[PDB]
Amino acid sequence: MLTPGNPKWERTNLTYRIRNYTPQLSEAEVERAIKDAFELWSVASPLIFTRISQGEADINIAFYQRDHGDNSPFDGPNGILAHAFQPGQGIGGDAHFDAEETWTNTSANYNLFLVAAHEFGHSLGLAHSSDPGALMYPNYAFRETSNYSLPQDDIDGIQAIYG
Ligand SMILES: [Ca+2]
Ligand SMILES: [Ca+2]
Ligand SMILES: [Zn+2]
Ligand SMILES: [Zn+2]
Repeated sequence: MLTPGNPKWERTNLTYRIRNYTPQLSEAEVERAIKDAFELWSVASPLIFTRISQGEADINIAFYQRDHGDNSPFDGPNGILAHAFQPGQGIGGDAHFDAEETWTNTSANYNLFLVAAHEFGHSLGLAHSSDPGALMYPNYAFRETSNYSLPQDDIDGIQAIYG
């Protein structure tokens, strides 16, 4: 499902920056979750993601609580977990995570890798899917992560935008 107006990135080598972290995972564990979330999309498209440690990146990633400057506030534990902006300059592409969640790398609610993988779909121009097996389904569901691969519906979706 592709977003109304089909916003898409014009370049396929995009940068990202992790602006801050969550105390419930090590910094390394957050960096891995994020790296692997991008790689899912990279191996199904021509997109190549490059991390930068400082300065201005295409996709900023941050953990924030409640009001955090973009007029879409987070809501405390549970409920909304994260959100992401469609491709564009500035805030476009960026992905925010609710700092008040329990973030994990386990089956326990909420696996950061899974949530980030979903948000980056939005960052790249995908909408929600109605397929309950799709990563882009609106509601979180745990799936095994140790050798995770994009569900077929999400491959279909990114290929429709980027080939
Ligand atoms: Ca951006
Ligand atoms: Ca929340
Ligand atoms: Zn936000
Ligand atoms: Zn979503």
